[PDB]
Amino acid sequence: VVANYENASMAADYIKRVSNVLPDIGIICGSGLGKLIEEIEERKVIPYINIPNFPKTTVAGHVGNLVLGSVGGRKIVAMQGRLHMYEGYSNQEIALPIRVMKLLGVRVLLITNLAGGINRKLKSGDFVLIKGHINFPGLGLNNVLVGPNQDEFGPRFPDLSNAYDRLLQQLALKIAQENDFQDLVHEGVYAFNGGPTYESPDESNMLLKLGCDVVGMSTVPEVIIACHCGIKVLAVSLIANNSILDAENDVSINHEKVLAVAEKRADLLQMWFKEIITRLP
Amino acid sequence: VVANYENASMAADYIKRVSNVLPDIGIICGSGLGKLIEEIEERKVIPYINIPNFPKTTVAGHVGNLVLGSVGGRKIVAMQGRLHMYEGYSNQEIALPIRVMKLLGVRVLLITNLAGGINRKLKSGDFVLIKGHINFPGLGLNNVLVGPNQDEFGPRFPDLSNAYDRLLQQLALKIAQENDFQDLVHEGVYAFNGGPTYESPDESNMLLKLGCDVVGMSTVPEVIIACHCGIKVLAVSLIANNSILDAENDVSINHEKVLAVAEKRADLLQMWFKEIITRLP
Amino acid sequence: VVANYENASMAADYIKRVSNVLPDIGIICGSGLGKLIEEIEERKVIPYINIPNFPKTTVAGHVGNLVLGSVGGRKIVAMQGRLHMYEGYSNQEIALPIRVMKLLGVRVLLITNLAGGINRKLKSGDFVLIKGHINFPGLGLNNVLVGPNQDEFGPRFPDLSNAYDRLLQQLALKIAQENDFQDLVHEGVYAFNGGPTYESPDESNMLLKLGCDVVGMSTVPEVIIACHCGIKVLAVSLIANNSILDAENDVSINHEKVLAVAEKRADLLQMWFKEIITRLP
Ligand SMILES: Nc1ncc(O)cn1
Ligand SMILES: Nc1ncc(O)cn1
Ligand SMILES: Nc1ncc(O)cn1
Repeated sequence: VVANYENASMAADYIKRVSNVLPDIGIICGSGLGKLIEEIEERKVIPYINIPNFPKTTVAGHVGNLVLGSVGGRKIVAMQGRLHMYEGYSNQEIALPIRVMKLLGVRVLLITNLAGGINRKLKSGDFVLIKGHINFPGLGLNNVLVGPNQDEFGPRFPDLSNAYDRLLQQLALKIAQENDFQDLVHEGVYAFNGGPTYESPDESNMLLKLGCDVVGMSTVPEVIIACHCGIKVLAVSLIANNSILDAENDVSINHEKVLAVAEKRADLLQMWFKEIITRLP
Repeated sequence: VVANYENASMAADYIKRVSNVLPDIGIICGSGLGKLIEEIEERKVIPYINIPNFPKTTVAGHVGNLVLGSVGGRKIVAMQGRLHMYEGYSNQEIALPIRVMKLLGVRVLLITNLAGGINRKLKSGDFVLIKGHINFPGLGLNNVLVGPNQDEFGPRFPDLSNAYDRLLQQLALKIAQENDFQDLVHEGVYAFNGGPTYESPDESNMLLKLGCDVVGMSTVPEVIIACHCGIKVLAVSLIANNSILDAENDVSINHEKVLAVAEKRADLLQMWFKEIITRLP
Repeated sequence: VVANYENASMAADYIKRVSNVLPDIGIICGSGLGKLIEEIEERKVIPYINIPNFPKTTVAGHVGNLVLGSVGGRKIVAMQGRLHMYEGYSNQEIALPIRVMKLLGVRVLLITNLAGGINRKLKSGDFVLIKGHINFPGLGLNNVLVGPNQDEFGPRFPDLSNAYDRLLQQLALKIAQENDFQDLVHEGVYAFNGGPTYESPDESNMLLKLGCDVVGMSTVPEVIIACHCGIKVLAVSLIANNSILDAENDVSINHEKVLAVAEKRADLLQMWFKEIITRLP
């Protein structure tokens, strides 16, 4: 199923009939960082499997719902169970949910993820406001927009120079200062590693040479689809480890360690993004 | 349809029966740089859709013709409407037209493209004679030759050390001097970005670190297929902008700007390559 | 055919019924480096085409056998005719033979390959004990584990920090010293170039900047599948040329030159790995 105008409209039609919510904000939460989705008011949960033309996710398994409702008086839509390209999903499957958000009226997309630290000033538990990216799949002919262009949504050759909105990064830093945890907030460049293997020690050393501050396996595909169709983005990474230090000390990383850091910061991140939603222009 | 010996011979058979032209020179022109194709004498236009085994291009749309005729007394064949891998074409679809050129007797392939400037000595409107490349898709398992080797055309493991003929670069520079625009002519290394997104600001900073002089979304796949089957190549890039300066100044690039630069240089480039064809050994 | 638990068990069942050998060591030999497979005692040769669920290799052609028997008193299994991803094989086809080795009881995998030299201290004919890698396909969304995870074999997000066993590198160096050819033995980082084109001169210059010591077109996919399911690996590269020197001198490389170096070192490498097998803990 192609992520074209007709197929996305069919999905959005079903969603409208069921929810009666017209959102202008969208949110995609990282693994272990989805608690805010349980605080949505007057909410409506829609499993992907019931939405026309939505991708099939049974092979991967686990939760997959679209959740609509109110937060801080604002109308939002959330992806509960996000799609990763290391699972084998195609460009079309990743893009369609984002283009459905567009047809529903979304103008701002907030994203969180877990990532490894490359910059030496980064430690486990820090936050990184993403200001740019290095898209290794894109350079290597696996860009999320490879294929026919869907002209109704955006141009053939999009410019990514302003994909990470400056004002939204400023508003997020301001809230960190009002609550006195700005010491945890950095900015940096995000490198996209297709995955699913964690970056090797020598791959981490390479990324340091190339000016990368963090590395992860998500986010960039959704950012490009949102920028293509004119949606503003804020993306924040939670640092689970510093891969450069681990390589120098012969220390390992694993998913169990990643999720422990997520649990330690989940509540502060929930509080942080709830206020962001409330304060959005 | 595979780009094998049998399928390419079928296409070349049709072309011979229709044109009566046996060319030894081939040309692939960049976007907005195809005016010379309208100056071909005693010409014959063949739309791709009528040639057996030629790839289907209706989804992408726009012009797609093979044009044969005479220029400067030399017999040539031109691709009017070239195939880009960011459209979703397979390795086999990109390769077959080049291997048809081979069976028709082509020994020299001239190529032009539009690209972004990485080297700080490059400005909008300059020309770059390509002397080598960095093939990011090739490193990442999307090389144009991934698949079974077609032994009739070339070896399993080709050497690209002489893919960009030295003498042809010299002849092109000589003509620039005779007409006194050598101040516009550089040489440099071409980085292949799969696309279709323009290189991001931080991707441009990375390419500077790696020794790249220009970046574009084409050319390298055709060069590799031509080098595989023993065809000499000259490739020239037209610089539409300097991506490093744009990143430092927070300036954008877009297709509308690219085509404006193409229009400003199209006539000088036509004059330039017409003489090259006439002067080829 | 997916490289899942059920399909791999079917293949291993056939192999058990035919050989009566239960190996705990596996070996994959590089091109021109397979002579040791002719020295296997009480051996049993099984062509891939007869083993259920094994990948089809007729298009590529050439030898493809699984060989079981005894070496130095140890029980081994060998892949005679290895699969390269530049031929067009899928992730599933590359992985299944390795996961069959696992179900047969393999705990150690020994691998040899031919590669180009990037580090300036490397010359034609040297050996390189691989201690890490840079996986360009993996960064670019062509990792061998892209797809659904086969939970019975390993985790979703494996850590590659210890994929190249330290003790095995030490044992291999020790044997080189006992026979007084340690002057040929280096250690270094292996860059994975998808291929099948040899690295271009400017790609070699890039890899030097990035800290790569050697470059080749194999090994990394098998290493990742073995590390995923808990198999220890030793990997050794034979250097056929120094790509940096060749680029500075405008010298070419080709397969004929590669195989000549392989012939010159094949007997010493056979002797070397026979003792390694005998001395494994
Ligand atoms: N901690 C971590 N490291 C790498 C990565 O891709 C995700 N998370
Ligand atoms: N001006 C420009 N920049 C990048 C590119 O790939 C093409 N053209
Ligand atoms: N000699 C050589 N060089 C490169 C390569 O990929 C294999 N062998």
